[PDB]
Amino acid sequence: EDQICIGYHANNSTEQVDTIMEKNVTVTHAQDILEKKHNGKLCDLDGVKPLILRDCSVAGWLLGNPMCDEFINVPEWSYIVEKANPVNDL
Amino acid sequence: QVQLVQSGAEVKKPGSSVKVSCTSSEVTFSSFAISWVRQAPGQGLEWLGGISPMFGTPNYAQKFQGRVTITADQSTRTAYMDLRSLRSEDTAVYYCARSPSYICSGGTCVFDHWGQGTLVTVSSIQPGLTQPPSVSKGLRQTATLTCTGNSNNVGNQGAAWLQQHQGHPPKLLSYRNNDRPSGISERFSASRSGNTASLTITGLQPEDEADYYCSTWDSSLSAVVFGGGTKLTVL
Amino acid sequence: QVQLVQSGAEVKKPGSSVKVSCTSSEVTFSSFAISWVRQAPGQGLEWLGGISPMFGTPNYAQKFQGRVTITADQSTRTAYMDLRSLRSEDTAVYYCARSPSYICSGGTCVFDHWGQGTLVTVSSIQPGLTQPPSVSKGLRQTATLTCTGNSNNVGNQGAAWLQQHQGHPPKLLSYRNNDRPSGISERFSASRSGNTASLTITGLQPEDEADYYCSTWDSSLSAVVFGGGTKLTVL
Amino acid sequence: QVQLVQSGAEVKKPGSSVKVSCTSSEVTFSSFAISWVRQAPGQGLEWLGGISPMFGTPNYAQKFQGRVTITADQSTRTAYMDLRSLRSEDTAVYYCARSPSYICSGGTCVFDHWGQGTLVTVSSGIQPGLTQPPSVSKGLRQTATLTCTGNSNNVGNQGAAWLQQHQGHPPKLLSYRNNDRPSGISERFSASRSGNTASLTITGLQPEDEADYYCSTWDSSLSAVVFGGGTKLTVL
Amino acid sequence: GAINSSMPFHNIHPLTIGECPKYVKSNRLVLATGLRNSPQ
Amino acid sequence: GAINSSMPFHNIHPLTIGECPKYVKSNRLVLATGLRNSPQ
Amino acid sequence: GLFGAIAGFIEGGWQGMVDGWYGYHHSNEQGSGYAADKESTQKAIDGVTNKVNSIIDKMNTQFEAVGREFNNLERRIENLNKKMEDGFLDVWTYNAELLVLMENERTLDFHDSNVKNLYDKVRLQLRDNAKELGNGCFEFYHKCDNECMESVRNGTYDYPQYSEEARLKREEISGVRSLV
Amino acid sequence: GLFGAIAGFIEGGWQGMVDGWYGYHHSNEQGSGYAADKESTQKAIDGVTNKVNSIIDKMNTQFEAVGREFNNLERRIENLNKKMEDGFLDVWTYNAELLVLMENERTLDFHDSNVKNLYDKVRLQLRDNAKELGNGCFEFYHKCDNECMESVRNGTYDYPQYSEEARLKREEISGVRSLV
Amino acid sequence: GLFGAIAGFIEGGWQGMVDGWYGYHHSNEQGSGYAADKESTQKAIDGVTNKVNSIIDKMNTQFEAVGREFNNLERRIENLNKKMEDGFLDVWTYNAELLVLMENERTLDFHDSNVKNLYDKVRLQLRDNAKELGNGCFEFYHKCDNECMESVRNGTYDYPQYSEEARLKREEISGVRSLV
Ligand SMILES: *[C@@H]1O[C@H](CO)[C@@H](O[C@@H]2O[C@H](CO)[C@@H](O)[C@H](O)[C@H]2NC(C)=O)[C@H](O)[C@H]1NC(C)=O
Repeated sequence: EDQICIGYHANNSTEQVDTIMEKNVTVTHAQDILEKKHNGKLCDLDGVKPLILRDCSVAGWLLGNPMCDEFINVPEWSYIVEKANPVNDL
Repeated sequence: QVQLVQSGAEVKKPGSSVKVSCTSSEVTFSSFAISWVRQAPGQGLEWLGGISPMFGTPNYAQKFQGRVTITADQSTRTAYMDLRSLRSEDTAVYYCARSPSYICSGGTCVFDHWGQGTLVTVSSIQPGLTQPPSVSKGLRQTATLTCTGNSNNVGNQGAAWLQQHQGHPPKLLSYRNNDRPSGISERFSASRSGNTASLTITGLQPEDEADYYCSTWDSSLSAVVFGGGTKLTVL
Repeated sequence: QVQLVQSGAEVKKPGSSVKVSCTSSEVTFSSFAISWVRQAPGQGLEWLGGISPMFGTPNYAQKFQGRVTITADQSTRTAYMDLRSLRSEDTAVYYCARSPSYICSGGTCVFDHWGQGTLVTVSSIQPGLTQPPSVSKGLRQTATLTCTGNSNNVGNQGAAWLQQHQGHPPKLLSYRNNDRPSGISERFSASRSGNTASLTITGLQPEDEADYYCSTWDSSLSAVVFGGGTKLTVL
Repeated sequence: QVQLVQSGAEVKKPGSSVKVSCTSSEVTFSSFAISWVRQAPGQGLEWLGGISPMFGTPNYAQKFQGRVTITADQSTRTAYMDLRSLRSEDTAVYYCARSPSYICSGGTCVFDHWGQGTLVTVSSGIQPGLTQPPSVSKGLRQTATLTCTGNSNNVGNQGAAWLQQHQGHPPKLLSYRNNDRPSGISERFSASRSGNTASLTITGLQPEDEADYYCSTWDSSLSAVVFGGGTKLTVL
Repeated sequence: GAINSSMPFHNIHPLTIGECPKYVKSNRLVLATGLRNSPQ
Repeated sequence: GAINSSMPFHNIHPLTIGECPKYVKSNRLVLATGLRNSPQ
Repeated sequence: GLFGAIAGFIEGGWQGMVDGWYGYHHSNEQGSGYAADKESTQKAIDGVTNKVNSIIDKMNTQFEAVGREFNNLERRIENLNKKMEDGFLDVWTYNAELLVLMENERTLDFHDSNVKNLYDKVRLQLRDNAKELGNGCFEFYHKCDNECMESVRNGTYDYPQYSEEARLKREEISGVRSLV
Repeated sequence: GLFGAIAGFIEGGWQGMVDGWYGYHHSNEQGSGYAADKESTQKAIDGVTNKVNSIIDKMNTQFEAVGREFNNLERRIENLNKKMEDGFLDVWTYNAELLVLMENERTLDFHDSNVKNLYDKVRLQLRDNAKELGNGCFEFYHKCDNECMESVRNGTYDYPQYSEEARLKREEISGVRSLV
Repeated sequence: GLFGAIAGFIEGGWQGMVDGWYGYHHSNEQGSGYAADKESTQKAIDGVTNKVNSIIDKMNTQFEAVGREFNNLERRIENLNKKMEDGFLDVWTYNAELLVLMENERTLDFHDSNVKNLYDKVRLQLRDNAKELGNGCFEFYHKCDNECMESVRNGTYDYPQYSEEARLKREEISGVRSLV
């Protein structure tokens, strides 16, 4: 009449995982390890501004293109950001 | 290392509730119970409640049994304290602290990691353990600070000790069984004898002179328990 | 994605014997049971037998006990039918058919994938389930097709449905538990009531008129049985 | 192939000590028990004792019991033999044998590979346990049968393994305890045991076959490896 | 864009710079931690 | 320096020549062979 | 699963148990109710947590990435550059995908022992003081109150203490007394 | 294997059971014979199947190989091109070669479980209404006819129907009765 | 961990069992004493020895890097060369680590069942004839001397030889005599 069971936990959980033998196994508890999101902006790398050359090419900047004036002498940079097909090359 | 990070200093009107939150760097965050512990201007520590992120069962201290609601979110890496029915006795700095235990339901609830604190002000304490408030020993001498308690709390669990310099939030100096964490310098013997436990400091220096709190789980009071405090004064 | 490809359409004198071969697309060939299921011109379906390719052991229908001999080469992933002593009765199109279960010996032996067809002719009928021969309901109405049996088949093992357009081989509308394959639209729901299984087709459309066969394991014959057929007509 | 390489040819005087060594190529040497067997000029094999490298526990023969201490050094794949109060009748060649058995303590312990041989000469100042006949002579291309008899504390119970030994080389293993032959060995060499006597029959006798052959196993009563007398097979 | 994370992996774009999570080409990547949740 | 070894790996230098173990950027590589140890 | 506890004899989980991943339900004259075996739920978590931290620690020395640029008439060394990165990102994707899939299978079959072995501890303590009922569950021959349940739960039950209580019962449900 | 069912206490498999991987054999006053646990061979097949399909689907993110051309004075970037392509075919050969090797170990031990976990299922159903003969095979106190067998087989045996019958036999092997 | 034994119900190993990995300890009228099970240690070594040589064999085709010399204005394929070799040396260093980490888990668990399967072996022989004492150890009913220990040790004990002897003891420490 008096008695004691052993058992395991169960819950309102929807999230499922895979294995070599079982696909979509529902479990009580998961943990993603995959980043999927970004902010769509160019940012600093640790308080150090990049160099967004805008519509110059590197060559446009170094040779001294009269369109590339606002770059005539630049501060230190984290990284450089050339465009796809920069309008102001040679 | 892990870092907790808390919300901006809120000011509030008696009656009107508050919600304050903290968020965790570490990915394995559903494995560690998170607690909320306030410190009203001056005095000493007090544990409101705590949560297991993994399971989301909380438990509270009775003083707040129905007033506060604390919960954690799994997806973002964050926990919340919802202090309803605010009033004047409530003004404090509120720390969120992580216990290495996955649940906060017993001795294993020590506090190895603390947030930087959220001051909550309302606009217009009884310690459960017993420490003298002022031990004062000389440079290069040894101090032994004592927490004393009883079978419900200290006498079954034992205790974790904490250090608190003015300004900074508290750092853990011993786990509940007298092991020291990584950082802690190798001259802080924790110990325990029956219903009283003693953090023994050897070779004092200016650094050491702060406040010291013991803590444990009271099995009768169904909650976390702190001593009053002990200001160490080196001289 | 699987592809069962049967063989050329051999045509023969009486007494002579045939060896048709279904050859499976897929790498896990052994794990799924293959059945052979002739259809004489104009009439419905009849199971000859079927094999567990992995275990070898085969199952025949009382009717073909001594005559047919079916087996399958694992190395080449192809299944074979040696039918013997064939007179003119034995003229038909001969399908091989994939079961989702590993061996063909019970209610779970239903036929989810079918080969393309193998017309054997011979130079010079009896259903096991009850199916109205005709059902005629008007365009965009809803339909209810019925198959009845008894305790040794639909009673215990339950039933599985099949659609067949003129010319094409049949395809599976439902499994024994009436869960629907991916393929099939949601207006083809099937269920069952004791010994009388029923597929309800809702929102009738030009598409839908062809044949429908129910099928089950009958544990009193050790055999797969089919209903007579039933031509649905949209009107 | 695994290599076993042994200490140089040491030359000592009465009463002194020796420490002969032996070093295994195989990285996995921790798991194959190593023995030290000797033979003196113009004689047969005598098991001093052996060690499991994995566990440190050695087994010795009564003969040398308190006066020989063999130990393995896991770290460097090296097994050490040293005996004390060494006198004259210890003038021998000290071979070094591996067994596929992890410990040397029963009929499992049969010797698959041998070291080159460490000679020891005491510069001044044997009785076998198994029965082989000493000589058997058989004509070219025939069939030879070599026998090994024992009692029941050995062959009867543990089984019995055979060995070949050419004048000058160490001995290759011909059969395992359990009749099975190892890699190099031609189907010409068939081992077998019936009851308390073990017989190795060799078909198609060729000039190479001519050497001395030893059988061996464990004796329950002596807690020791036991070799037979050796039997020199000739052919022309 | 700038990526934010503690996660071991990301799938935004292969050519990163800085101390980043590690590019993989997957759409979904979840570890199990709990029990099979087949209740009752 | 030359290496005289039967271990399957090393961590001296990537540009070996000869019949070698195979370079690995690691500094410790130890299999278990035995059981979990203890005092009783 | 492999060990045959979860989705095995212990058919389904209890929703009523919230405090932890594994535990005991009981019933007696006073009590009835759940109670999680935290200490071993705790040991399990220490594992699964270390597992995540092991994988992060293996994935900081992946193949790194920084950028390079190519002339129009060097098109085929451009290619070689591309086959390369696209070789390496084919390979770390497989390693990620497969590691997760494998370590997922092991993690699930880990929980399946945690539960079996908990059941076996209760068992070995209680011997013939209790009737193994077979659906994950024991019923006692001797009545065993809330204070005795903890003792089973915290793993310090005391066989000799209830022996003659229990074996009076065993002795009589054997109807051996029915002979007088 | 790890679970000790195959090549264990069950001392070899039965040739005579042709129709499935795991199962029962029995003897009663009625008869004798073999019966495959089709059910649980099917859960096996379905898992070993997902396994081979799991592999395949992972192996089409394999490094795609196309070829390039180099003259007589680009010799050394021709080498770089080869040291790469060999390099990878080693990385993927090792990967196929080991993944087969590791899922071979697992499969065989998976079977070794399925069996143990079948033995134990029966054992919990019949409890002390049978003897653990301890060679894989149970033997009943109460007589167990062919209908009874199906019950144990399909897993709906019921203890209480046969207890009295059983604890007359249990009662009397113990020669308690032998005090007349 | 997984299987229940090592660091489980058999609390702690023995330092006295020097000759082998698993084994027996007995206690009777004649003596007390330890005795390693060689048979099943020797089988475990076979399997570990094979594991060690398994790896060794699997990395003889592993990526070998012979160097290339590079120019001043070839800087950006010099780099491509450096990215590649650093690439492969990361991929194989990962592999070699992860394989060990994985094989170590498997190996420690291999012992864990080894022990348990031994115990269950002893258990299935000695049935009713002995008490499962619940800490790795059995006490017999019938009093069993050295020659009879061996049989259990070498798995050829004989139940129906000590039956009466034992079940005279069961018959009495069941208090069944006490009614006359
Ligand atoms: C496993 O569950 C997933 C859950 O997403 C199923 O994914 C389906 O994927 C297709 C895209 O090809 C979607 O159109 C469906 O909506 C998804 N289904 C559902 C219900 O979410 C997937 O099919 C499931 N089965 C397997 C074996 O992958």
